[PDB]
Amino acid sequence: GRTTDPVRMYMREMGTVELLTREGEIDIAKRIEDGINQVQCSVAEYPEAITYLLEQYDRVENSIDPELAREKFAELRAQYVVTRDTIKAKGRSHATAQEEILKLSEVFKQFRLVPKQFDYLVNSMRVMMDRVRTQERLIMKLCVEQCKMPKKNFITLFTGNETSDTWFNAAIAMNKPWSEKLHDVSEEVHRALQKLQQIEEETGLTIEQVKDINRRMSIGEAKARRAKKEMVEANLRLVISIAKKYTNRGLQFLDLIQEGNIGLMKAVDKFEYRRGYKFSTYATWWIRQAITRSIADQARTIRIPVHMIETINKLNRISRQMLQEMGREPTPEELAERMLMPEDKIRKVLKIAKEPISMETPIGDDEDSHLGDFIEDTTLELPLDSATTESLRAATHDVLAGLTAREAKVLRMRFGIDMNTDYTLEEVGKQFDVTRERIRQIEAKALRKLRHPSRSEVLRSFLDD
Amino acid sequence: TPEEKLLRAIFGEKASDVKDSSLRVPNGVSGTVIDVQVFTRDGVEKDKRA
Amino acid sequence: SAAVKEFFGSSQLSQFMDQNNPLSEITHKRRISALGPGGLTRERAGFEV
Amino acid sequence: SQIGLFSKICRVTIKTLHYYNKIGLLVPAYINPDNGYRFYTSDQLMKFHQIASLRQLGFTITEIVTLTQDENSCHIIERRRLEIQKQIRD
DNA sequence: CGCCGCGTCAGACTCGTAGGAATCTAAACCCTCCCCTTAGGGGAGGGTCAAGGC
DNA sequence: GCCTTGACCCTCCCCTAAGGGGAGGGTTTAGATTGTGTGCAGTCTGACGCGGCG
Ligand code: 118
Repeated sequence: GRTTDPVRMYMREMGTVELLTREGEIDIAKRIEDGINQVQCSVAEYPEAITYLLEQYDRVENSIDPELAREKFAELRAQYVVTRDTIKAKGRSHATAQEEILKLSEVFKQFRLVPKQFDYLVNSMRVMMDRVRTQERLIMKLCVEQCKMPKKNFITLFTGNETSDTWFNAAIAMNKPWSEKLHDVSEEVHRALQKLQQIEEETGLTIEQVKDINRRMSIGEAKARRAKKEMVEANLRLVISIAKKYTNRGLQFLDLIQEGNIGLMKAVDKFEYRRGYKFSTYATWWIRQAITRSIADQARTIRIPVHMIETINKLNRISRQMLQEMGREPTPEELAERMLMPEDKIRKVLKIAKEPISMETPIGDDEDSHLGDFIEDTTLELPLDSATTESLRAATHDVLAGLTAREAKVLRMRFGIDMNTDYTLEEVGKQFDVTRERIRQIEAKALRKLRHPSRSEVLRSFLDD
Repeated sequence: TPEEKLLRAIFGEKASDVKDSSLRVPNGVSGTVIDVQVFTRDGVEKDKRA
Repeated sequence: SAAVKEFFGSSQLSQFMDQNNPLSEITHKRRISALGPGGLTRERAGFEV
Repeated sequence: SQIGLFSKICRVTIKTLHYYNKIGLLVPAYINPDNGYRFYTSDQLMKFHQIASLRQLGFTITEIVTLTQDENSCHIIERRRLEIQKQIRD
């Protein structure tokens, strides 16, 4: 396309959308709102396996009268306890049921945007619906291994009848030998189908009404999603016009844009058109919040917490005006007196605001000598020290041979020489069954002999450290 | 080290909390001192020589 | 202040003075250079210049 | 009412309210499940008045607790009247 | 087939010195965890000081 | 000489009542505002290989 720049590639794919007018955003928000309540409608007459609000009003048990908070919850359930008495009559799809449960929907429409409370009721069937799905997958991974059979008669009448296994009698009807080529495995089909039939027991309702109105419940959750998408896609110029005042502060342009878009996606989710204000006035807050939060979390090699960021910024703002006013830079005393903090903290803050230098920094007249060439390894031992360590080990091994073997084993155990660990008196006397005190006696013996001048001046040579 | 621990046990000497970081003349150089200057921070005790 | 002190302290034409002689300084203050910002590069100058 | 406004109704610090909740002396009315915020009501103030009234006589926290929830237990008060009568002498 | 445009790769060795490293705005509220405050108590684990039994 | 007592002693960690001070982390904020910007860098010559168009 004759270009490889991704900022132009973005600003080009972003310009194929039109800006909205004051009525466009209102009637987009209206359908965003009514799809999410069409869903809440569809959740209404699902069986008691849902987490329905019977005692959610009691689970929790603008400051509204307690008598108002206790009473208006009695309207809905006062009609609901008598309404779904008709769950039995004429199957599961009775028309009085649709009429009065969409009258419960007439009641339901009153409400508007809410936290994940509503979410946790539709999840009430998530954990239950896909379950059903996956179980009828199991039957299939138990049929295809043994026999091959055309799927569009079987699964079609599977969708249709759901009364009993009598639809398998529709498999032999065409009189081809693939009818009962299956042998000794159909009880596994009956296994999984029977377990989902006891799932049907706990639900009490057949699958082709639950999935039937889930087909229309999925219409609301998609029709809200699509309107949210085209409410987001029409406002990207706002993000791009805000995020151009945060440049040269540690992030690149497209990073700031992709941080602003995640805030716009929340301003779209929290909007309320009834309050009468435009969309820009509410969205700018979330856009700026996202960009500001990402500048303080990224964009430093060594990360500083947010409270220290605000302290640094405040001290910069004070020193600017004191420099404009005095004509000089103020000493930390003149900053402590006005910032009203203890001077040691003002001295502590002033060290934390420096970014590490690159190891490729050219140092000299040329550019073949770098800063990283003159950096020395500090954790190495000098060879004079290695030789000294080995010579001292040999000298000690020679002096430890003069005195008794049993009387040197105790020194080896007591100072840990040639062993994996140091030991204590009682655990050494464990193997000697000698008293707590005799060990100390023989140690004061050995250490008294070992400094007699017939022996000491070979080891004394080392202690000039 | 264990061996150096036994050395300290025998001859009784102990080290201390501070290390020597003094400024020295580099090798090969031999000169006469002609000037000294001391710069100390505001809020620090000035010393006899300063 | 940043733009001024960066020029006076880290430029390529701002140089540590040569101070062996009187003549060393007189000569350092009269030198003319073709390198620097807006000038040639050592590797990419030809024979004719 | 949130903790910051209730702290100005009673003229007491916030760390004091946190401590009293930890001890079990003054428990808020409602605590947010996910945030953890504390909300108070007027009867909390009627009880804080009693707490301060008891605290003005020199009792420590355990006896104030034992005094508020439990039976009258009059033997603790006069027993305090000796610890003051002695203390003055000292 | 042939010419031209355009993109990629290369350009001697060893020594010296030379201080510091360059713009750049959020504010109110809540929570939990960690250490601090007097003047000593209490224990755990590991050492030391005379005295004899043999 | 080769062991057993009964005293003594030391350092290190955790504890007391009623909060105080701070570090480091979470959340929202409703008049409107709808496409970058540096007062850029662009700056060498020679040989070679491949694609795109006549
Ligand atoms: C410079 C420019 C804007 C703000 Sb603000 C703001 C700050 C304090 C009190 C009220 C408003 C802001 C908002 C969210 C995140 C970061 C900063 C602000 C917001 C919208 C419109 C105009 C200004 C601050 C400094």
